[PDB]
This record gives sequence, structure tokens and C-alpha cells, in this order.
Amino acid sequence: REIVCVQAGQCGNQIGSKFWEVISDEHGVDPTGTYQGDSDLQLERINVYFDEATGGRYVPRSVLIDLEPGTMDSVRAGPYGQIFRPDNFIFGQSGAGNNWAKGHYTEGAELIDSVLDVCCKEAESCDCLQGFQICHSLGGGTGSGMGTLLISKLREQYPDRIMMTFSIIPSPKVSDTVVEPYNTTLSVHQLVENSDESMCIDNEALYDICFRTLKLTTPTFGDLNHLVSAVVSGVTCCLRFPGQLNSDLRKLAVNLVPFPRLHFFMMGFAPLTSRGSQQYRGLSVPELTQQMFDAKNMMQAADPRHGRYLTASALFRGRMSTKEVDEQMLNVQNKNSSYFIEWIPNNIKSSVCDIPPKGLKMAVTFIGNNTCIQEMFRRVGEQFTLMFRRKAFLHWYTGEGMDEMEFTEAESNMNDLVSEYQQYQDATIE
Amino acid sequence: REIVCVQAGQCGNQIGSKFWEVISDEHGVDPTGTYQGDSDLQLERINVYFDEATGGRYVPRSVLIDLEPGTMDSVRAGPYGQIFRPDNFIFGQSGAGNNWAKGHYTEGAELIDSVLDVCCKEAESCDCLQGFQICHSLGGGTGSGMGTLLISKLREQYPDRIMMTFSIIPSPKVSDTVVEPYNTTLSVHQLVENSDESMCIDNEALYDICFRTLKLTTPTFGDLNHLVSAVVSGVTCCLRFPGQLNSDLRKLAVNLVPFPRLHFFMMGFAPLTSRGSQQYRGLSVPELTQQMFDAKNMMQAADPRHGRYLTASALFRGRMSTKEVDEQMLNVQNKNSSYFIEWIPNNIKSSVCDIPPKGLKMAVTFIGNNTCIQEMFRRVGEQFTLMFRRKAFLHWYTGEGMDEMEFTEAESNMNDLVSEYQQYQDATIE
Amino acid sequence: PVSPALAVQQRLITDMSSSMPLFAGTAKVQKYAIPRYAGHVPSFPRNV
Amino acid sequence: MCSVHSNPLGGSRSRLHIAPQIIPAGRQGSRDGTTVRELTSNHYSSGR
Amino acid sequence: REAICIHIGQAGCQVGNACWELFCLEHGIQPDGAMPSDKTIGVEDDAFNTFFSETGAGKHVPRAVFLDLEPTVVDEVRTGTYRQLFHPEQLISGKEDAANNYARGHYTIGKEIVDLCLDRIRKLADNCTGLQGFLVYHAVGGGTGSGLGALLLERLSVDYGKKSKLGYTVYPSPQVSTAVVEPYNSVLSTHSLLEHTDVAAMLDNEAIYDLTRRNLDIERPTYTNLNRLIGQVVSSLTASLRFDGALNVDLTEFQTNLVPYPRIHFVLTSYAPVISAEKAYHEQLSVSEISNAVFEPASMMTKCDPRHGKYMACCLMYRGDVVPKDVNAAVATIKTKRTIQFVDWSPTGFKCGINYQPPTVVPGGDLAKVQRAVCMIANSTAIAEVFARIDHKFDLMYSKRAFVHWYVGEGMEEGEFSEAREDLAALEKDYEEVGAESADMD
Amino acid sequence: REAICIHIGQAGCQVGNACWELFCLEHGIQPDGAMPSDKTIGVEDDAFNTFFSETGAGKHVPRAVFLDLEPTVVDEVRTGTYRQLFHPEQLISGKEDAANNYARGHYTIGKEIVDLCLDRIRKLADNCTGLQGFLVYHAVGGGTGSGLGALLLERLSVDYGKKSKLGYTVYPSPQVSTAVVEPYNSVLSTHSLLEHTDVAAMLDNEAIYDLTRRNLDIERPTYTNLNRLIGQVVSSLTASLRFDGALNVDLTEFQTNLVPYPRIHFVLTSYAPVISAEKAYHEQLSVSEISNAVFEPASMMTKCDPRHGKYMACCLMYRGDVVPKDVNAAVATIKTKRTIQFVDWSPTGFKCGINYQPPTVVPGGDLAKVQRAVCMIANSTAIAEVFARIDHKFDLMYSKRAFVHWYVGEGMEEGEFSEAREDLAALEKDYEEVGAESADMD
Ligand SMILES: Nc1nc2c(ncn2[C@@H]2O[C@H](COP(=O)(O)OP(=O)(O)OP(=O)(O)O)[C@@H](O)[C@H]2O)c(=O)[nH]1
Ligand SMILES: Nc1nc2c(ncn2[C@@H]2O[C@H](COP(=O)(O)OP(=O)(O)OP(=O)(O)O)[C@@H](O)[C@H]2O)c(=O)[nH]1
Ligand SMILES: Nc1nc2c(ncn2[C@@H]2O[C@H](COP(=O)(O)OP(=O)(O)O)[C@@H](O)[C@H]2O)c(=O)[nH]1
Ligand SMILES: Nc1nc2c(ncn2[C@@H]2O[C@H](COP(=O)(O)OP(=O)(O)O)[C@@H](O)[C@H]2O)c(=O)[nH]1
Ligand SMILES: [Mg+2]
Ligand SMILES: [Mg+2]
Repeated sequence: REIVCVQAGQCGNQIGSKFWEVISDEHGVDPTGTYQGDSDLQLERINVYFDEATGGRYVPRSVLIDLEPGTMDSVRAGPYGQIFRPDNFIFGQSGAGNNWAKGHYTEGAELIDSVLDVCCKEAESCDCLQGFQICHSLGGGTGSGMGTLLISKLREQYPDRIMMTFSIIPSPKVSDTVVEPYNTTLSVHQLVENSDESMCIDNEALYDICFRTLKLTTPTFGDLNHLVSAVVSGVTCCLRFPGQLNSDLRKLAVNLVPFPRLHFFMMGFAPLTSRGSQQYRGLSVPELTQQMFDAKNMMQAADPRHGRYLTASALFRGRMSTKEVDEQMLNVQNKNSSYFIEWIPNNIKSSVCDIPPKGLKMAVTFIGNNTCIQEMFRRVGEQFTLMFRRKAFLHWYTGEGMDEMEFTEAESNMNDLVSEYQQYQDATIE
Repeated sequence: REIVCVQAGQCGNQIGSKFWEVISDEHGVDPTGTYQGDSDLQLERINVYFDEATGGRYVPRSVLIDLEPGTMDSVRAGPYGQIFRPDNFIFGQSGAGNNWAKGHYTEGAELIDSVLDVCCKEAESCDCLQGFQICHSLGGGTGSGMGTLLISKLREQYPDRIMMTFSIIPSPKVSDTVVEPYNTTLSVHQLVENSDESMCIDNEALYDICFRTLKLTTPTFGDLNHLVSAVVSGVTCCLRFPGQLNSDLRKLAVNLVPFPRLHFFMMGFAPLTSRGSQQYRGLSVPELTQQMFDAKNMMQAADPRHGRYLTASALFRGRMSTKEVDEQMLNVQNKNSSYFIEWIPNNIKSSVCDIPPKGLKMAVTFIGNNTCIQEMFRRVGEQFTLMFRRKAFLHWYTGEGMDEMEFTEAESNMNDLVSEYQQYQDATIE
Repeated sequence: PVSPALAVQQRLITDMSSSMPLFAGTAKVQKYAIPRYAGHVPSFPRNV
Repeated sequence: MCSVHSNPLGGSRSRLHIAPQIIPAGRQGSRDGTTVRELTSNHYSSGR
Repeated sequence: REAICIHIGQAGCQVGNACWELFCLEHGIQPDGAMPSDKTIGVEDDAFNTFFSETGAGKHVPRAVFLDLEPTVVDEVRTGTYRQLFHPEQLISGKEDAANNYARGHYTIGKEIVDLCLDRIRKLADNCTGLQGFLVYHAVGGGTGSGLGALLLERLSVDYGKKSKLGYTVYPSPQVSTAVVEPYNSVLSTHSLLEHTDVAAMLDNEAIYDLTRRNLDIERPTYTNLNRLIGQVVSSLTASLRFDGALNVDLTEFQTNLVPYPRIHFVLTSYAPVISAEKAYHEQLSVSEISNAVFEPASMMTKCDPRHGKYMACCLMYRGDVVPKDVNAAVATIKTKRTIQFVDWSPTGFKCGINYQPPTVVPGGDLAKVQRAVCMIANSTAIAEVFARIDHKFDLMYSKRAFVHWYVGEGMEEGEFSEAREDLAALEKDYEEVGAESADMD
Repeated sequence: REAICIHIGQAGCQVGNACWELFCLEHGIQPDGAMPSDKTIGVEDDAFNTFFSETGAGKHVPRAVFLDLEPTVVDEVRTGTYRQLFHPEQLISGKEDAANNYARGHYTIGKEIVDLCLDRIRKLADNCTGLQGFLVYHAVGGGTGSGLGALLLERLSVDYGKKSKLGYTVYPSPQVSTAVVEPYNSVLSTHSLLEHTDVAAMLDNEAIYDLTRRNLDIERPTYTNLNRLIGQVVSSLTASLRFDGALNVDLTEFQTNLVPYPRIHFVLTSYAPVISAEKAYHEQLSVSEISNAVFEPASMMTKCDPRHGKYMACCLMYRGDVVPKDVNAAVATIKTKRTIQFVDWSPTGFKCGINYQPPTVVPGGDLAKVQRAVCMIANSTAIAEVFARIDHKFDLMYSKRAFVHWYVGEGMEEGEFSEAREDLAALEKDYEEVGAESADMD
């Protein structure tokens, strides 16, 4: 059951580089590609993310796309960069211009055929293909436009598989780009139709995690991309190691999504604690559960106290009793009963995996489906409405060729998604 | 079962020198002519291309013809040049002038008796004679005109054997000679009547092979002539080594040609891959089969996606299972079923030979009969019609003595060949 | 004994020319400026 | 002084190089030992 | 990757000398164009390629042309220290000046020289594989800067099309002045510049004099100081192309982020740690203080007061040892301030850049060595006051046709004055309308 | 393999001195015909054979004749430095000149000298085993070059027949002029030359003066410079016979590829890296740059503008370190250009040649030393403009019989003027007809 990864744009390529560092470390593959692991359990599922090249070597099944090779040259220059297959690097000769329309219509259609050719060559080699995994930001230009274009092409070519995306979305506070609302609105319009499940991360939440929980004095993008690589590598852990109650991406989708449009989820990882304090308190399921539901450990700006949980899932890694897991999830559901939607008799799914990440006795990754995501989309729609009434920068997009009707359609679709979340949040039974 | 080779003109003599380098290497023949091989498998079929001279030596059964000795003096100075029999070099005293009529009618009839005398001397020495092999360009002057003259004489004298040609044809983008359309049209007119099998190469396709697949920074004509010598020496491999499913030139013709005019084929050779990439991908029958049908690996400018395969043949060299070959050819035929002519139940022939070329574990050469060859002939006919309406350079040919009716006959015959390909492309069962 | 330095290469061909007297008063013969110079250049050895 | 030219792009006859002391101008092309038989025959470049 | 520099007239060539001295010193190219033969770093990085091309013997040569109608300045370049760096064909000089007449440059004299310039630019652009814009340096107050700048930008805009053209332009100062006819030349220049430029950077000599008096302690400045500061600004904007960094910014991103409507493309420039060597060892220089500095009116290099307008977009370039968290905290602190106001249609007002290469120190220079710097380019409605003052000076002179007979004799119709004055009046009205705050509630 | 050179009159002999100087320096033969003992070869070689024959004692002697009616230039060759190189019988000189009269050369004086020339050419042709053409150098503006060149070409064409004859011809410049009667002599020469030459290459001194002023930095050029440039061109065209290469080119393929109709045999010539030593080290000289250069009118050696016509065929000769893939990419880029146009009946417009021997540098020369060069010969309808101005000058003088009594006294009927003028009128009409698009497909 193998996943194919696609990394798009600067943010996507850098987070992908950190992801492949974490996964290569967990299976003990040297940066030359040589296996140096110390247990057969590492080798028995290496096929899930790596293809085997001749005479011992392993190569990672990933496609890298960007419009200027600067990012490609930086990742190729990195410490593990050599592992990537040379034919898998695709780049153009001119930038997205931070413009969605340029990235989707002019330079996108020129290169896109070569990306689908590489993805098909990689997909048809698998004996049985599981879903695709894509990392990109929604606020950028080539990330948003080409990511959604490629998602549309892969959904046309592989409609029966799973489509998974990890996406960075603009903070309400960190303005890194002036035209963020347009790119975000058009990208969410593409994702809600095309995607099967989409995960969203706010840079502000990673900053608050680093400063308050880890008390880091001077965080850098390496730390944020390490936290993201930790959750990304954690969601797939049950696919590739034994456990007492196995789980799978399709089983996660079936248990988390009640209706097909409600597929946007929050993520969390629990045993974050500073190196000084960890010696004074041992890890245990009550402690993991307490960190797991604390909003301080959640990677979105919206707070659970303003919404209700439709469903949640916890995947535990490590040697632990199932009894403690069962009683913690029952006790948390009973004690905080008002924040869980009442027409579902049990909202939490649990999963247990035997192999923890190195250096931790136990770990859990938490995925939550909460209606508070509606506040974020409302904020993006507000900034779009303020900008659109005055045609603030529209001539660039119209010069690329977009019809203005696209902007009103995308705004209407985002507004209906926010309305649908609000309607299921405030529904009642008499 | 021995073949006699003829090399004509500059292109033919240059490709031939490299071919005989490759063949002398494969059978372990020293440039002095002494056998120095290291397995009986090399010696037991040496007769196929070499005759044995007294006290050890072997001599290669080839006739070299050209109108000016410059090429012969260049090949004689080369590292293997000494092996060739002195009496086999036939040359005149003035050039072809890039004119078909000159090469065919004035110096052709002057030299042709001495070349035919040498070819008969070589043929009547054989205990059983297999087909002739001819290398020439169609765009040149002495190559096209005198090559087709000699072909016509050998077809008169040996009508029951097979006549096979490898031929270089003008690129679609840049001409090397102004009068190329006339020489090409007249040569194709001669070949379609006389030949049994004709192979075509575009120099532009070899440049694109080198740049895209091999990523060579500064390719030279030596590389292109090595690719051609590789395919030429590969087609005959089943004639001269053991295997699990033997094949033969006549067996190839019987399986490839549905109707006697449809005998123009595309060629490819598979394990082409750059020195940087080679560490990343091991050889296997699925990989070879996937690369073998990629139009990137085809040595003509026309692409299969614009046509349909009538028939194809694959010759495999190496120790491999028959199951993988048959099931791969079935899977490729089933998945791309719209590109195969439906009134033939199985379009691909396979053949397997035990002995690969030295330093490769396995290799395949691909021969394809595809209707997209019609675009090349149509393009040449267009350029001919533009030139012929204005008598652009015709006085040279008429001054040698040609009647214009030859030009109108050759144009009509090429147009009928294009029509026949188009008719078989769009045929249906009804 | 020609050195491989740049300036020596630039001026060696000019030094060996067979029409040296006809270049007097032009921009080629002024070793202190790049060619196609615009300012005045003397044409007498006492001034040069 | 005269020398003998090399033959990087082909050829078999010797050629005469005139006045090697004068350094030629223009860019020298990029060259490498990568040829087509090194790629089509030397699959044993790595002994893994 | 590549950029081509075009230098026109006296100010543009003199500023070019400072630019190429600086770009040489940052890369390490000797004045004769040869890389140091004893240097063996081994990592022969490609960063020069943005500004230099190789001959193949390892000499470096720069992607620039020098254009002048008088010989003297180009002859100074030909006889100076950098003689061997430039190709002699690149240094183009005419016979006689445009005599402070826009009409003389555009109609009479520049028309003969212009075809050589286009042939050189074509020869440069053919030796490129990812050209991403033209940089042009000129002053609009003088004759050759006005006439050849308009004619050359028009021809470039027809021939090259979509390629971007970024100008650094020295405008006539609001009370310092050098020639009587400056208003006429500036109006006629701005008429052509409106149609044929993608971003326009605004400079006033009085601001750079004030900046050198207040921050540096120099009582008696001269043009070499101003030109070195301008060179530093250009190096800051182009550094994003040349070195590794956290948040890169391609030249097309400037146009996308800074220009809301196609005429509103005139931008202000400022630079933060302009400081002397004696002060530099008494103070720490953190991110938040220099971010607060670029917004202080003591920092601008154009004589305009931003308190009289509203910002539309800001682009902040950080170079050196900076961490994204300090940039984010600084921008959020700026956003909190009450004396900084953005137009209500621009909620996401900021663009950020972060580059690892610290600013270079020049051997004869007067700036201290510092580990970090920030540079700002910003679009603001305050610029409308500069045009209003040029137009008022034009109206005073034009009421009597005070000098017009020179222009009409040298080839220009009198009608062209009224057309240009009405076009700049319409530009003033555009800046009035864009700055309107309206309530859609109706 | 072999070629025989015939030099006629003053321009042809003076260009011959530069040609044989160059061919000596390329092979390494000393001026006295003895190969130095140090110029050894690993293997025995024949490349000299195209231009030299050995007597067997190891002296070299060249396959050329020098023909003149005045003694002075041939006596200059006899008393100069190359005295021992030429066979003394080969250097034939008369008593008195043809005095700018075509009639005097053709009818009166050349009739006495022509049989010695034919005996020498026969004596040369008997000492050959693969003669493959004649190269002829003359000017059509003077009397003996026109009259004796025509008479000798007529005799060669009857005696040798089908063998090819290629002429290098100096035509009267479009505004520089040296004698009054140039139009009459050029028309009357061209009438005979039309029937009896296979390709004629046209040169104008005004173009080589422009090239030496513009590209080289020579203010005061003289005939030795022009003759050295012509010698370089001839060496480039004949290099395909003498050295190893990827795509060789025999003299008969030129005639087959360049001439569409038997009268349409006048061709333009150009040479790319004409450059000075100081400019040559500031710039790379890639294949695509010199290919783009040869199509620019700044590269041409004849004063005509090809933008006023259509190309029918081009032959591009590359010598030196060039690889065919760049030639193919360059020609495809040229084909893309919109200011280069081919007649629609000539779709495959190009011929290529590639030779490994780079161009030689001559010690007293003015060209830089370069690793590669390209030379072009091309057929274009623009040449019709060159004939029209000569015909207009002929019409101006002939309307009043301005000089005819000289020609009539030396033996010519007045009718011959009208015949030649009508033949040139028909040549103009041929160039009008060939360039007309064929669009009557219905
Ligand atoms: N910063 C700076 N400004 C300059 C410099 N030289 C001139 N200026 C200013 O530019 C304006 C004069 O423009 P010029 O460059 O002299 O005009 P020009 O290009 O020479 O045009 P012509 O006079 O016709 O030759 C005045 O405002 C000067 O103050 C300089 O070297 N540096
Ligand atoms: N390029 C070049 N042109 C020359 C040379 N010598 C003469 N000419 C030109 O050719 C024309 C004169 O032709 P000439 O060669 O002098 O005539 P001629 O062959 O001597 O005929 P006669 O005067 O009768 O002896 C003029 O246009 C001269 O400019 C030369 O050495 N090089
Ligand atoms: N967490 C994280 N965010 C990044 C990184 N690089 C850029 N970003 C953010 O992503 C947004 C810029 O998008 P970008 O990747 O440049 O879009 P692109 O131009 O299409 O590649 C801004 O919000 C940046 O703060 C990184 O390495 N890590
Ligand atoms: N692949 C290859 N093509 C060649 C070679 N030599 C010439 N050609 C091509 O063949 C055509 C010229 O034909 P040529 O052999 O000269 O004809 P000939 O004059 O009758 O001998 C052109 O398209 C050349 O590009 C060679 O060594 N290899
Ligand atoms: Mg001035
Ligand atoms: Mg004379």
C-alpha cells in the first residue's frame, strides 16, 4: 500500500525535505541510500514510501515542481538532497509572479503535461496504489495554482483512489503577501470539489506552539517544518508497522467525514514538552489525553471552545494498554459532553501502534473535525470582499485572461461552505 | 547463413566503419585479423559476417563504393581499416556533385560493372547466401542514385533473396542540401518497387535522443553512427547465437509486412540512459518494455500517438523468462488498445536470445510498422510540389538527360503510397 | 618570448602591423586609452 | 614556431597549428569524456 | 537571473560608476575583470551571472551600456581605472549635447544615435536565456535624459514587449535647482514615462542631503556620497536575485504587489542603518528598531512627507542575519501604530523579504559595517504633492511662453505643452480619486 | 583535389600576392619553396597538393599564372621577395596596357598574348590527375581585366568544356569611383561573363572600407588590407578541399546548389569574425552569435541591402571548432526571424559545411586570432538594384555618345553597346520575374 508524494512551491518543497529527513531517519536509510537499520521491522514495509534501486539503494517516490530552480537548487544542495532521483526534478524558466492566473493558465499548462507523465510513470510501477500525498501553501502563486491544477488532473486520472493534501493557509496576523485573499479563495474553491481530505496549518499556531509549549528562544522555519513533518509522518505510521488495532487512510475517511463536503480537519501531536521538565513526569495515557485535547497543542488559530466536534481520531504509537486508551476516551467524552455533537453516540475513534518514534516511550497524533474552521474561512471571505469591491489589483489577473465571473463564483462557493458548517453547528432535534 | 554488406557514399561508409568495429569487438577479432575470443559461442558462427583467409585471418564480407576517395582514405587510416580487403575498395575520379542524375546515369554506368563483379565474386563464394545489407543516405547524390542502381541490379540477379536497407532521410526542420526533395522522391520510388524492408532514421531524432535521454553536452556524428551501428548489429543477433525462440530476417518479414507495399519501419534500442541516472534504476523486462514504446526512444520525428500500429517486433537478448515477455506484450496491447489495428488479433512478435552484448545484462531492439510514416512522405511531396511547379533547379537533371515524366511518375507513386497508408489507417470491419 | 598576459595579447598584433606610420594621430596608437577614443592624440614623436 | 593540432571532434590526419604563442580569443567550448559507448556498454561503471 | 543595465546622460553614468564599483566589490571581481588567481574557494558559484558574462579565458565583462551625447564623461570612463572592464563598443558617445532641450534630444540629435543603442541592446538580449528586466538610470531635468530616455523606452517597449522596465530617476528638487528650464523637461519626460514604465522609483537630492546631514555627520557632502547611497539601494533590491535566502522576491512580484492600477506605479525608497563608524559601536541594532526607522520621515531619499497621505502597499527587504519572527513582530508592531494609515481597500498591506547576505563594506566608504539592514519600497498617495508643485512651476513659466521659441525652433509644436500639462493634471485627479474612502452601505 | 588559379591585371595580381602569402603560411612552405626540416609529419600527407606541386628535389611550386599587359606589376613580383617561388615562365607580361579600353584588350592587344596563356594552362592541366575547377581573379572596371578575361574565359570554355570555372570579381562601387569609363567596361565585360561562368562573386571596395573602419579601427586603409581579407575568404571556401571535416564541400556542389536558372549565377559574400585583437578578448564568439552576424548587413563585403529582396539559396561554411548540433539550432533560429525572407518556391534554403581547421593568423595582419569562423555565399534578388545603377549611368553617357570614338577606333561596332544594354535589361527582367509569388492555384 504505497503513497506517491508531490511537493509544490517553496513552502511545499522545504516541508517535503524535512518530511523525507524524518522518514529516512525512522527507517535507517543512509543519505547515500544504503540500508543501515537494526531491525527487520524497518525493512518489511520500506516499499510503502521507497522504491528499490539496484545494488542495495533506495529512492524516494516524490515529484518536485517549481517555476525557478532556486528552491530546487537549495533542496538538491541540502544534506539529504542526493537521495532524490534526478529525472524527478521539474522546473521552468519564469516565475508565477505571485499571480494565481499566471501559475494556472500561462506557465502551468506549459509544464503540467510533463508532471502528469512523471506521476503516471511512478504510479503504474506500484503493485497496488494507495492515495497520493501533496504538500503546498494556499497563499502563494505557483503553489496554489499548480497544486490545484495537478489535483484536478490526478482526480480525473485516478478517481477511485484517495487524494490527501497538507496545506499552509494565511495567518490573520502574518501578512507575507498583499494578494493572499484572491489566491486562497480560488484555491479553496478548487479543493472543496476536488479533494477527498485536506489538512490545514497556520504558521501562527506553530509560532505559539514553539514559544509557549517548547519555550524556544529563537525559532526558525526548520522547527516549524519539523513539527509538520512529525504529524505528516505520524498519520501514515499505522499503514507501515504492526499494532493491536490497525487503521488505514480510507478507514479514517469513512469514520471522520459524515457528508462529502465536510472534509477539512485539524491536526495535533501530544508529547511536546521541554527537555527540562520531561524528567519530572512520566508519559501515560491520561497525560497524553490531557495534552491531546488542550487547545494549546492544536495547530489552528480557531479555538475548539467556539465550536463543536463532529468526530475525532487518535492514533497511538508505543507499548501501552488498550484499557487506559478506552477509559480515557470514554471519560473525556462524558466529562466535556456539551462540546460533542449529540446525534453521534461515540465521537472518538482510537488506534494503537506498537512502534513509537525513536527516543519517545509513547506518542499519539490527533486529528480533529471541528466546526470552528468556519471562522477562518469567514476571515478570508471578509478580506476578499473588502478588496473586491474596489477592483484593488484585478487588472493583473484579467490581463492573464481570467473572467471576473470566476471571482464571484469562488466567493459564492466559499460563502456556501461557511453557511453549511454553521448550519450543521447550530442544528437541533425536537 | 551469411550476409553481404554494401556501404555507399559518405554517410554509409562512416556508419559502416563503426558497424564493423562493433561486430569485430563482439566476435573478438583483433585488428590484425587474428581470432582472440574467449568462448566457442563467438567462433561457431563467425562465418556469418567474415570469410577466412589463410593462417588465421578473417576478412569482412563488405564492398566499399564511393565516387571520390576522400572517405575511403579516412576509413583506411582508422584503427580497424586494415581488416578490409584491398580489392573491395572501388572509387572513381570525380564527385557526384550532389546530383541524383549524375550519380545514377553518368558515373554510375561507368563504375557499376566493377561493383557488380565484386558482389558476384562474393556471392558465388557463399555455400548458401542470405540477404544483402545496404547503408546509404537518401538525401545525397551518389548514395541515393548509385545505391538504388546497385540495388536494382542485385534484385535482377538474386530475385529470390531478401533485400534490406538502412537509410538516412531528411530532417523536417533544417536541410543539409537544397535539392533534397528530388533525390528523396526518386530514391523512394526505386525502393518501394525493389526493396523487401527499409529502415529510416532522422538526424533530428538522434539529436533529441542524445539531448533528452543521454543529456550529452556536445554530441558528435560518431555518437549517431554508434546508435545506428547498435541497431544494425542487433537485428541480426538471433541469426548468429542460440536462444529459446529463434528468429530470422525472413521470419521478421513474414510477420511484419501485411501487404507488399507497407514495408517501411521505425527502429529503437532500449537501455539508453545517462551516466548520472544509471545508479537509480535497475534493468528489468517491465522497465525495458515501458521505455521501448516511449516515442522519446524512437529514431524518427513522427510520433506513434498520431497513428496506429499494424505490427511490431521485439528481439530480446539475455537470460530472462518467457512469461514476463508474453504477459508484458499482452498488457501493453490491452491497455493501449485504441492504438492497435483491430482486425489483427495480435500485433507484437517476440523473440528471445541467450547471449546479450558484452557489458549489458539484457537488451532489446524494437521494429515498428506504424501509419505515421505517411506524414514524412506527405511533407516530402509538399516540398517537391513547391519546387517542381517552378522548375527551380531542374535544368541540371534534364541536362544529364532525365525526362520530366520520371518526376511525375515518382510524385504519383509517392502520393499513392500515402493514400494506401491512409486507407489502411481508417479501415473498419463493417 | 610573448607573455600570455591580456594586454600583451591585445597590443601584439598592432605592434607588428605593416602600416604603422599610417596609424599616427588615431586612437589605435594611444596605449593609455581603450580604442575608439575621442580626445586629442598627438601625431609627432616629440609630442608623443 | 609550429605545432600539431589535436583531434577532439574527429578526424585522423595531422593538422598544423601556426604561431602557438598568440593565444586565441573567444570562448572555448565545454568538453567532457562522456561518449556514447561509455553509456551503451559500460553498465559495470559501479560494482554495487 | 539576468538583468541589463542602461545608463543615460550625466547623472545616470555617474551613478553607474558607483553601482559597478559596488557590484564588483561584493562579488570580488578585480577592476580589470579577472577573478583573483590566488583565490581557491572552489565553490565557483553562479551568482555573478546576473550581472556578468564570461569570455572563456576567465575575464568578466558587465551587462551594461553607457550612453551620452557629450564625450567628456565617457572619455573619463575610457581613461579611468575600469578601462579594461567594459567592452569598448558598449561605451557609446555622441558629438554634441542636447543643450537642455528635450526637443533637441528627441527630434534632432538622439535620432541619429538611437539605432546604435538598439543594436547593442539586441546583442546583449541575444546572449541571455532568462532575461527578467531592464534597469534604467537617468535624470528627467536635463535634455539628454529626457529626450533619449523617452525615445529609447518607446522603442524598447515596441521591440521587446512584455519584458519589465524599472527606472531609477533623479527628479528636480523642490527648492534646490540646477537649470532654469527644469519644469518643462520634467513635464515632457513624465508624459512619456507614464505610458512606458512598469515601476518608477522617486529620488530627491534634498532628502539625500538631509539624510547625510542628520544620520551621518557630514556638513559638506558631494555627489560621490549620494551615488554610493543609490548604489546601495539598487544592490539591496537586486540582492534577492543573487544570494540564498528565506523569502525571495522575483522582479515580477514587485509589479504584482506594488501596483494596484496601471498608472499608480510611482514609489518611494528608504534605507535604515545608514550610520557612521563612531556611533556603530555604541548601539545594538535589532530588527524592531530599524523597522521603526524605515517609517520615520528622517529616513526617506525622496522629499515628500508621508504623513499627508495613505499607504497602498509596502515591500520590506531584509538582508543579513535576520530571523522571520523578528520581522513578523516588527510588522505587527508597525501595524499597531496610529500615525501609520493604510487605505481601507488594502487589508494585507505588507510584503516581506529575508536574505542572508549582509551589506558590503566599501574601502573608501563612509558607512559602518553592520550585520543586518532593511530597505523599503512603498506606494503612497503623498507623491501627488510633488507633481502639484512641478505643475504650478510650469503654469508660472508657461503663462508668457517664456522660453518656448527654443523648443519650437528646435522642432516641437507648441501644442505638445498643453497636451502634457493636461495629462499630468489627469494624473493628479487619478491620485485624488484612488484615495477616496467610500461607504458601500448606501 | 587540384585547382588552378588565373590572375589577370592589377587587382587580380595584387590580390594574388596576398592569397599565395596566406596559402604558404597555412601549409608552412617558405617563400623560396622549400619545406623546413622541422615541419615533420607523423604520417605522409597530401593537403598541399591542391595548391603546390613538387619537382622531386623537394622544392614547392604553385599552380598559378600571372597575366598582365603592363610589365610593372609582374616585374614587381619578379624583383620582390617571392622571386624563387613562381616559375619564371608562369609570369607573363606584355609591353603596354589596355588603357581602360575593353576594345583594345579584347581585339587589339590581348589577341597577341592569349596563346601563351593557353599553352601555360594546358601545361598545368597535363600535370594533374583530378583537376576540379578554375579560380579566376579580375576586375571588370578596367580594360585588360574585362577584355582579356572575357577572351581567355571563352577559350577555356571551348577547350576544357564541362569543367567548372568560378570567378571572384571586383565590381564598380556605387559612389566611390576611379575612372570615368567604368560603366561601359563593366557592361561589356558582364555580357561575355554571363555566358561563360558558373558562379560569380561580387565585391565592392566601399564595403571593405566600411568594414575596416567600423569593425577594425583603421582610419586609413589601403589595398593590402582589402586583399588580405579577400585571401582569407578564398582560404575559407577552399579549406573544404584541404582538411578533414564533418561535412566536406566539393566545388561542383556549389554550382548545383546555388544556381536555380542558368543566368541567375551572381552571388553575395560575407565573413563573420572580422574583429580587432582588443575587441576579441572582451567577448565570447559562439556559433549562434556569428550565425546571427553573417545575416546582418554590417557583415557584408558588397554594398547591397538584402532587406530589399528575397533569398533563394544560402551556403554556410563553418571552419574550426564547431559541432553540427549548434549549426542546426542556429539555422533554425535564423529561419524563425521575420526580417529574413526566402522565396516561397525554395523551401530547403540552406547548405552547410563543417571543417576542423581554424582560420590562420598572419603576422602582419589586422584580424584577431579566433577559434572559429563562418563564411557565407548567398543568392538574392537584391543584386538587381546593383545592375540598375550601372545601367542608368550607361544610359546617361550613351544618350550623347560621350566617349564612343575611342571604342570605335580600337575595333568595335557601335551595335555592340545596344546588344549588351539589351542583355542587361533582360537580366533585370529575369530578376523581376523570378521573385514574383505564384498564387494562381485555381
Ligand atoms: N545625484 C546626482 N545628480 C546629478 C548629478 N549630475 C547632475 N545631477 C542632477 O541632474 C539634473 C541635471 O541633469 P543632467 O544629467 O546634467 O542632464 P544631462 O543628462 O547632462 O542632459 P544634457 O544637459 O542635455 O547633457 C540636476 O537636477 C542635477 O542636480 C550627479 O552626478 N549625481
Ligand atoms: N580591392 C582592390 N581593388 C583594386 C586593386 N587594384 C585596382 N583596384 C580597383 O579596380 C579598378 C581598376 O581596375 P584595374 O585593375 O586597375 O584595371 P586593369 O586590369 O589594370 O586594366 P588596365 O588599366 O587596362 O591595365 C578600380 O576600381 C580600382 O579601385 C586592388 O589591388 N585591390
Ligand atoms: N512554515 C513555513 N512557511 C513558509 C516557508 N517558506 C514560506 N512560507 C510561507 O508561505 C507563504 C509564501 O508562499 P510561497 O511558498 O512563497 O508561495 P510560492 O511563491 O507559490 O512558492 C508565506 O506565508 C510564507 O510565510 C517555510 O519554509 N516554512
Ligand atoms: N548520421 C550521419 N549522417 C550523415 C553523416 N555524414 C553525412 N550525413 C548526412 O547525410 C546527408 C548528406 O549526404 P551525403 O552522404 O553527403 O551524400 P553524398 O554526397 O552522395 O555522399 C546530410 O543529411 C548529412 O547530414 C554521418 O556520418 N552520420
Ligand atoms: Mg550634459
Ligand atoms: Mg593596368
